[PDB]
Amino acid sequence: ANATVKMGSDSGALVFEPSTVTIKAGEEVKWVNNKLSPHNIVFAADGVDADTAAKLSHKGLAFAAGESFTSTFTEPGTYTYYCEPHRGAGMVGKVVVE
Repeated sequence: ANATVKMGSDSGALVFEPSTVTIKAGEEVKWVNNKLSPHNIVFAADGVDADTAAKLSHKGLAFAAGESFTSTFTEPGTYTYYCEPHRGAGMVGKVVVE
């Protein structure tokens, strides 16, 4: 049920809080920009859902504290996402929607 997440943990670590979450089919995740900017949110397209309507873009960007992008999904299963410029540093995660 209706989630939110903060990109850039309160400790200044390049991770989104929560970096793993559980909502059910049709609920959302309304993530915001909070630390060691910039930040990004791109999903992997794990099944048949339009991750391309639940992610920023492999070029979208959150550079100022408080910026945001929102995502809403309904294909029962779990889908992966990450931050392009921080992928290799650990700014990667997995959402669940059922």
